[PDB]
Amino acid sequence: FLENIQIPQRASYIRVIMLELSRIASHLLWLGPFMADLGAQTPFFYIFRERELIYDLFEAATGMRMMHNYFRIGGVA
Amino acid sequence: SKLELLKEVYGLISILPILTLLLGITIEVLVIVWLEREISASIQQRIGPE
Repeated sequence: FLENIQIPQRASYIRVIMLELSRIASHLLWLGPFMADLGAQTPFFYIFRERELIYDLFEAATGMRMMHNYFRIGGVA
Repeated sequence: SKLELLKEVYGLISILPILTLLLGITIEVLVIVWLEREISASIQQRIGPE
């Protein structure tokens, strides 16, 4: 974004999908543990069962489990 | 004669039923911990202590 290697708007929308899924990746990994801190004793494993699908997504997208190396320089991986 | 005590040496008490209660309560402790570790962590989870 600094040296202006023009990122297409389609790849930009792909990155938007990424970012708005990471919003979920944060919402779960807070609320679940937040439920396990506030007093909600049972739903701990519940939110992990919900999150299981994001694991398959991050795996099949670019990387092993955290989707590592989904951002190259001239676009994405 | 009856110098100190004829029938009162040690033969008036039996410790069988007390030990049966001990065995029963220990077995029931096993049952209840099995109940816990197999129902609490298995409502929406995997099986307990397999």
